[PDB]
Amino acid sequence: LALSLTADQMVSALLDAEPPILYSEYDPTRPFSEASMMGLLTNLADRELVHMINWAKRVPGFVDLTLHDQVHLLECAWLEILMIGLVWRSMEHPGKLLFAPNLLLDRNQGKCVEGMVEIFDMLLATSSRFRMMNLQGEEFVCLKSIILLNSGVYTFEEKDHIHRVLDKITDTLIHLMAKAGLTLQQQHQRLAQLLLILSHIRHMSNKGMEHLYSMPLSDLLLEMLDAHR
Amino acid sequence: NSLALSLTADQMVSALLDAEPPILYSEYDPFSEASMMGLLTNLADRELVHMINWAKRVPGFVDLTLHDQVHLLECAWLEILMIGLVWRSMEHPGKLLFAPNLLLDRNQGKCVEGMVEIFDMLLATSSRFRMMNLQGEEFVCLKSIILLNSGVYTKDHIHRVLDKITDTLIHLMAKAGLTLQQQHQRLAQLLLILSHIRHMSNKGMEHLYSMKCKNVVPLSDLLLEMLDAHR
Amino acid sequence: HKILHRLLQD
Amino acid sequence: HKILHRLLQD
Ligand SMILES: O=S(=O)(Oc1cccc2ccccc12)[C@@H]1C[C@@H]2O[C@H]1C(c1ccc(O)cc1)=C2c1ccc(O)cc1
Ligand SMILES: O=S(=O)(Oc1cccc2ccccc12)[C@@H]1C[C@@H]2O[C@H]1C(c1ccc(O)cc1)=C2c1ccc(O)cc1
Repeated sequence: LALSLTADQMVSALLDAEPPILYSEYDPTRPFSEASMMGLLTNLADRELVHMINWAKRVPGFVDLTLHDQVHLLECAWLEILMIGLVWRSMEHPGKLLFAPNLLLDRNQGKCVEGMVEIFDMLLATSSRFRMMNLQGEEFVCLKSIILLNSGVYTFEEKDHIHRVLDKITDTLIHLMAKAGLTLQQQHQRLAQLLLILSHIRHMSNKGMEHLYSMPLSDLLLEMLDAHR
Repeated sequence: NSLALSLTADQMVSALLDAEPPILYSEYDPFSEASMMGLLTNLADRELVHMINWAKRVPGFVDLTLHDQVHLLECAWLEILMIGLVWRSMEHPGKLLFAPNLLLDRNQGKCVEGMVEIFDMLLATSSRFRMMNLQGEEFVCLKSIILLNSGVYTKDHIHRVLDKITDTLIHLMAKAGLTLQQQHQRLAQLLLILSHIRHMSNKGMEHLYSMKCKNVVPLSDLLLEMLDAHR
Repeated sequence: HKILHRLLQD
Repeated sequence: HKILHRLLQD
């Protein structure tokens, strides 16, 4: 299935499978609390998890995996996928994290929560890095589905099929850069720069997960968080 | 201006291979909880001294301020130890070659609570490099990338050195006969493994600086300072 | 079993 | 005030 698509067909499938930008329950009057900001982030992420689950089903090659493998990949990478989406939404807003169209937070809002400002800065630095790189939406959807298939492929044959899909997404990335007028050296460099960022997204997820457990979470977030603890 | 950018690809490879740290030996002597903790702690404590002198010989690293050098090493030191362990264990499937006189498997990681999970992840990485037929020239490029990349966001000079190492890796794969498609495919495969190596380091660091594991063993002051960096 | 397995198989 | 400073300078 996924190995039969072309690069443009790959981009077309990923772009159409994009989840929507959900809104928050933020009341600008209601005073800021680290319980309210937590609840606000928690209610948003829990609703985003429903769209992410149905998004993963539309990722090429994901349905071919067993139900057990689909569970494992989403359990390991759900925060990574949420973060890179947040980072991508916040590109045009320097110094601000766009959790929702009605919820823009900067550094000091992250101070309202203990130990979250350091992760805010890493998210801001990642968003700034995408801004300087002029990251395209076709490249973002490629990176986000790479995270889905890669973040749990060594934590489980069936893993061999995933690597063939991963190579297919790499062909798709090179196809986009070559179409952007980049030279062969520029294509390889930009490809490397993009995948090195996933190492940082992994670092932010592991640190955020470490703060997440040792917890007002939802029943879905608890079952996702339990997979890391 | 930095000298590392004026180097060629083969000059980059040559300098990286020449800076390689030696393969150290463990103490000579079944392992319990504390004995395996003491053996691995003593080995990693001695490797760190060779790693610091190895880092100074990574092209472009010396051009950093002394603070930037300290910060990169504090962030990536366990990642660098793991990719070395994973590299040494390539020829020994199912076994981790910590030292030439210290080969461990899964069951030996069982006498330390929580260490089996990361042994399994390390064994999977080593078997992954083995099935990819990872060459030494590729290994020294990945390890230096880990040194420069892992602490780059917590500036412009590091990224053009990372670009330089990327040119080197592609130059190695083209020299090996890989086609254009196989080149960027293999490049992506090696760089995605770095994400897993980062993951193992985070999960492994989490046990290290836990107050429980912190009080079982005489951790060296150097190992404590490297540990406190992940406050 | 899990809520995740629930939604994935629907 | 840090061992890493000394080893990086020696
Ligand atoms: O790394 S975090 O900053 O998480 C934390 C970091 C540090 C302390 C924390 C304390 C409680 C909860 C989360 C903490 C994570 C990224 C972003 O901020 C957090 C967070 C989140 C917070 C609470 C949740 O229940 C779920 C997600 C984020 C988020 C949420 C949704 C998005 O679409 C994007 C990002
Ligand atoms: O990820 S670990 O397993 O981290 C741990 C370190 C210490 C205790 C742990 C307990 C349970 C699980 C993990 C633990 C780490 C990888 C490898 O095994 C550990 C470990 C180590 C142990 C003690 C230290 O003071 C420093 C390093 C390893 C190691 C040491 C040297 C190497 O060259 C390569 C790897």
